Amino acid sequence: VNSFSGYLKLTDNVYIKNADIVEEAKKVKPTVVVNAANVYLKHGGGVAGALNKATNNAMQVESDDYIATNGPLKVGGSCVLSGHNLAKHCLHVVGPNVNKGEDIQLLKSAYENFNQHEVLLAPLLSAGIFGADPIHSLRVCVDTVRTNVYLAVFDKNLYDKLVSSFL
Ligand SMILES: Nc1cc(NC(=O)NC2CC2)ccc1C(=O)N[C@@H]1c2cccc(O)c2C[C@@H]1C(=O)O
Repeated sequence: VNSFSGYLKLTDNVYIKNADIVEEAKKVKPTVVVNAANVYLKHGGGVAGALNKATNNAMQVESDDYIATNGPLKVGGSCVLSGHNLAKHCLHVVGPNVNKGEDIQLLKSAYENFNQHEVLLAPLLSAGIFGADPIHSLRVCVDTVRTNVYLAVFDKNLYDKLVSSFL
């Protein structure tokens, strides 16, 4: 038993809810919140800019030190950093950005990072300003992640379409 509330159960291990992932993180304080990161950990917009804003830019300060030491991530890759005031840890995961021409097959590799954590609060990878089809992203999530994932979908219209179209 965990503290996530109001989710619809899609499979044995995947749950979904129309929710603002920022508000959901502040309320649950999960062990892991997933960020929709880019390879430079430049948290400008979408899910990343919102999570970073909620940390009063501390996420960006930590991220800049990470990149100065380690260099950029790979598309499909991840790193674990602090969750600041939102979670114990933030798993920064880089899904492919269709608006940069990146290979959508990298979406499965991106979701594989979630399997290193028993429970996660997450957005749909590559959705939103990353340009992929969120229905496809949800399908890859369900077919790739084996650990317990609580997906937060900001847009109510999309959530209903995601729910109403799910096989
Ligand atoms: N830019 C944001 C900002 C926040 N939250 C705040 O700003 N919270 C502050 C405290 C009030 C949450 C989500 C977002 C955000 O980009 N969503 C995206 C989106 C939108 C429409 C269609 C989509 O496919 C997607 C994929 C993303 C998602 O929903 O995962």
